[PDB]
Parts: sequence; C-alpha cells; structure tokens
Amino acid sequence: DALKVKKDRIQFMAVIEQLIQMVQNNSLTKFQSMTTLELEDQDRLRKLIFREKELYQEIKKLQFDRNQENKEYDNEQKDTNLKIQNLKERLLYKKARAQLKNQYKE
Amino acid sequence: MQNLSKMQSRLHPRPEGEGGGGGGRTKEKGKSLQETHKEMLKNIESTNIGKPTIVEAQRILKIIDNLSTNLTIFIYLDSELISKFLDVAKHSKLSKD
Amino acid sequence: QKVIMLKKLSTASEEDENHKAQLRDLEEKIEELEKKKNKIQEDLTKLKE
Repeated sequence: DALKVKKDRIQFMAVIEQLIQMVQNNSLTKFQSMTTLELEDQDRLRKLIFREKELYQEIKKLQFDRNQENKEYDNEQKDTNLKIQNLKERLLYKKARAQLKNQYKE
Repeated sequence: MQNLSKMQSRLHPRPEGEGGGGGGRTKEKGKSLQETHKEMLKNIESTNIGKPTIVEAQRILKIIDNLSTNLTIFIYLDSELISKFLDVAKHSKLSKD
Repeated sequence: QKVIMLKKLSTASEEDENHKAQLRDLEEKIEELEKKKNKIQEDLTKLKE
C-alpha cells in the first residue's frame, strides 16, 4: 500500500517536472496529453463485481426467455400446422358436399 | 397494319449544366479537453468516492491540488495583469474602485 | 492529474495489482457474462425468426 502510494507520488513528481519543462517551453499540450493518458490508466477501478452480478442476472432472465420462447415456438408451429390441416380437411368436405349435391342435380 | 405501337423515341436533349449546389459542409465542433476529460475524470473519481487512502496518499493529493490552485492563481496573475500594478493610479484600464 | 493520483493512492500497490489481476478477473467475468448474453440472445433471435 505505502510502496505504491510513494510510487504514485514519484510519478506525479515526474509529471510536475515534465510540466515544468513544458511550461518553460510553452509546450503545455504534452503535459495535457500525458495527463490524459495517466487518467486513462487510472480510469476504471471498482464497477466490476457489481457489473458481473448484473450481467449474470440478465443472463439468467435471458436464458429463461429463450426457454419459454422455444416453448411457444413449438406450440405455435404445431398449432398452425394443425390449423392448416383442418382448413384443408374442411375444404375437402365442402368440395365433397358441393360435388355430391351437384351430381344429384345432374 | 393497325398496330398502335408507342415505342421509345430517340430524344437527343443533353443533361444540361449541373448548377453550383450549396455545399455547406458544417464544421463539426471539436470537444474541448475539459469536455473530453469530464466523463473519465468522473469515472476515476467515482471509484475513489469512499476510498480510504493512506496518509502519504492524502499528502500527494493535497500537493496536486495545491499545484492546481497555484496554477490558477497564476492564470489570474499573469505577468500582463500583474504589470498593471506598476502604476495603479496611472493604469486607467485598472478600475480605481 | 489530481483525479488520477486520487484513484492511484486509494489504489495501493495491492489495488493496482487488483487492476492487473483481480480486476482483470472481474472484467473477464463481465466479458464472459456478455458472451453468455450473446449466446442466449442469438438463441432467442433464431427462435423469433
């Protein structure tokens, strides 16, 4: 803990001295960019276990959604095939009555 | 020979000169470094919110903030502004009040 | 730099090692959870189609 605290302090010592030279040369842009990079390195600490729980929970809900949706896919597929068959059979019977009644008309 | 064929003609007319359209290429507003650093500075600060830091860590942060405040005080005390105190009375551009 | 060093100093050498390894694993867990998403949504999308 103390070792890296001192390491960070020395890192900022170098940062400040580099900014010193960059000010002497009016080159504050290099200090700005180096501060950008140091910020980026020290961007992301914690946010990780919590994100992991969130992702796992959404994964669980997503898996259950997949399971149910597959259930309804099979159900709808079977039902609508059955309805197509039944419509074909109803067409069959209506043709039968039509043709027989017309034959007896003949 | 009573066919009513209406086939396509051979109209010569050229595609006359193309006008000088209004190529108003909008200049995208580049984000400032302060704007660029807003989100990611806040990201760095969020993890630190509630973070216990060592005594030397707090000393380092205090030195950083002291440097920042002194730099801002310099910004407001640039040589151009300070030199106007060479002659306060004669510096009419400096408010007497 | 103030913010960088605040996070650094709160991030003692153990916490920087967390960045490297422990938060490495946390980020890897997040990425793998996202991959599990991708799988489950792809199943769902095949099923919707």
